[PDB]
Amino acid sequence: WTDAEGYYRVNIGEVLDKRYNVYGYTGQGVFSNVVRARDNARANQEVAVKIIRNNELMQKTGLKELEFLKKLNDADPDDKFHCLRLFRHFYHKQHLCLVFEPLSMNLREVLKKYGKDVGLHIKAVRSYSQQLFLALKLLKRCNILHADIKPDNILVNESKTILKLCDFGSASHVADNDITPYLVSRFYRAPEIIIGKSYDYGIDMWSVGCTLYELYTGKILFPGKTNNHMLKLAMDLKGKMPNKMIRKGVFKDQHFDQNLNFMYIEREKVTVMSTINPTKDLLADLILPEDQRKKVHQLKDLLDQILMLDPAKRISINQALQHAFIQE
Ligand SMILES: Nc1ncnc2c1ncn2[C@@H]1O[C@H](COP(=O)(O)OP(=O)(O)O)[C@@H](O)[C@H]1O
Repeated sequence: WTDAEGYYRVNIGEVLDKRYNVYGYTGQGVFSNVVRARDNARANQEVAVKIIRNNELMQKTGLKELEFLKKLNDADPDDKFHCLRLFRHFYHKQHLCLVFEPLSMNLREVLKKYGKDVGLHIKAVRSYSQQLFLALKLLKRCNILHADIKPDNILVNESKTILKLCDFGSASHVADNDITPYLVSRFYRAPEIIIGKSYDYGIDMWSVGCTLYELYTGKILFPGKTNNHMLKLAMDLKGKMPNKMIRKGVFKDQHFDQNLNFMYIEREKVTVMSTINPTKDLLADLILPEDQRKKVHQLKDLLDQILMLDPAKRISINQALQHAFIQE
């Protein structure tokens, strides 16, 4: 019934918890099997069942995902802060099963349907940003850090008008804040994580900014191969990291020398850079009608405030929701 890795495999037509009739597959995994089911106890209504991987460490993250989703759902009774709705939970053949609201597809899937480097319409990006900032508001209202905000973890409804922040498997409490430079998916990873500086809700704000650029351009903002390449790409837009920020970090020596100069790795190869000049043109890469062009400039102004290297100088959730791009 259970694989060596810890996967359940699943059978089409199988009834889970004597009510959930599995008909669809969606995708398995990675780290859990998400199946499409019909709840026979609730007039054959559509539901998504996340079957958590077995082993030891995966079940620990599953219960952690269960408690965090329960906290966010209770804090938002009217469902206005765009977070995934957990219906209930059950156990099936050793695996923990999470019953979720039915959603059409993730933002990575919609982007592929839009085309190669096409991106979503500015009106859709505007609506999506507001909902993403509302998700950050609830995340900050509670003491939770998503720590994996990317198009793959943002699900959309059938009409694609409403989005939901999903996958709380890598989520953590603010008081915990573990010293690790591999926190958050590499491309959406904040500079304070890499340097080893104290991090908070700002990492989720940075990730949102990375997604917003990708939502409009259809391209990854910083497609860095390593943690050192991620810093170089981040500095190619904002210039060299401030001296006060580098000193606060833990992994300073891995990227910066004693003279506070960046060491770019390109067979090892190390090139020392004294001052990094802002070469990346955010406006040129983002861009035709004047009503749409004005909205693009507003997105550019919002992105410059989100992409601030120092998290203390980063735009707040309230100011991002009140921004000219959202308010029109
Ligand atoms: N509530 C849902 N409704 C419909 N599909 C979902 C839902 N939740 C997740 N999925 C699908 O399953 C995919 C992976 O789910 P996820 O939470 O990331 O599992 P894991 O953390 O093991 O990778 C999502 O990208 C989405 O396609």
